[PDB]
Amino acid sequence: MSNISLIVGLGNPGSEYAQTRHNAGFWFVEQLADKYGITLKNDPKFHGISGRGNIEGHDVRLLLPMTYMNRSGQSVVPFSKFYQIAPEAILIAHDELDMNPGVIRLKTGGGHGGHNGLRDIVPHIGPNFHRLRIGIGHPGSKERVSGHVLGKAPSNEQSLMDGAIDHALSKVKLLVQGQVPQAMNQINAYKPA
Amino acid sequence: MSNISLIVGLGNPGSEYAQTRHNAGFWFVEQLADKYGITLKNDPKFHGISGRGNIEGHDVRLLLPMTYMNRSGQSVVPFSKFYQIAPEAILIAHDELDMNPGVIRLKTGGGHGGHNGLRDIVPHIGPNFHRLRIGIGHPGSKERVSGHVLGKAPSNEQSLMDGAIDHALSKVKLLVQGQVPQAMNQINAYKPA
Repeated sequence: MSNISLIVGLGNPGSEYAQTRHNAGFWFVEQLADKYGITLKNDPKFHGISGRGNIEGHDVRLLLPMTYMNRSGQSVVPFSKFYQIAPEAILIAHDELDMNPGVIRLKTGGGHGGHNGLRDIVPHIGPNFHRLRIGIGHPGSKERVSGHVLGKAPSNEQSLMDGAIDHALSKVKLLVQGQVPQAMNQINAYKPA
Repeated sequence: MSNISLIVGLGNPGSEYAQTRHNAGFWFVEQLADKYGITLKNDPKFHGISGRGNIEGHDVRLLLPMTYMNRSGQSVVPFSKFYQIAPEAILIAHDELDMNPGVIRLKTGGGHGGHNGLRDIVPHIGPNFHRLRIGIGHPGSKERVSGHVLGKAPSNEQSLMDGAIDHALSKVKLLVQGQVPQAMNQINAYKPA
């Protein structure tokens, strides 16, 4: 329904990418899975790692595509189709160049904004899914973007991102209960302490 | 048999990776293809970009896996099987952490040496293929490796690597004509300084 029933985290597989900024969505979903004791298991049928369990009284599926970032729709699309999950019930967590570390926002609809993981998803399921935009900062020119997203943040910036993620994790109850406008207000108001 | 009939370049797809050190193998094979006027075309059956043509009077095939580095065997293995190309007729060009920029060597056999592209190939075709090891330098600790290989080299290091690659290109005639020990001697004698 209005309830969020699928939470997707975008990122690249493997230890070589695990601490990079482009994996912010993985960070969120890994942390959410363990907060609720939901096991993420290899799911080769859908080219990902997935799990399912109770979050705050609702049965929620969790998915990390293992396709690499730019091919994320190869996992998200057939997975959501197989389970008959509408876009309106999907939340996709991702790194956002257009927001600073420590800034986090929930958005509904719109485009990819040059994010090449979203670019692989929007064509197939349309734009009307929810996004948890986890700020990672913009390095100030197009040529610097690759090394920024495929780079590890320094610890001060990582703490800002982690705090923002911690805050959003605390609002997942609102999302899985279908209180999206309230979740948006409460997530989007976050500022680092 | 001895004559090299397949030359593979390892790397990651997409403009965000094209200038990164881990793509040194793509550099070599792209440059080789254009030197001989061999078109590299999309080859989705083998999850790669491939071409075929005349190099110094021999029919040689060129392959760039589009699987991402750590899944290179998903391209190399079925390709070599379909064309019935034995390992001893394969040259795989790749970045080498354990050699400095400007150093370049031809090696036959051995293991992956912790290179995660070769790690995906050796289990399936065995170790008895030839390797063009293109030095990229080592950043000095395991945790710094990812940012190094997924980073663009500064111009002084890029010059050194480019000169080494140019030298190897000049020796391809020996390889495709089945003079591998002579190619080895002449490639491995290259001095960047």
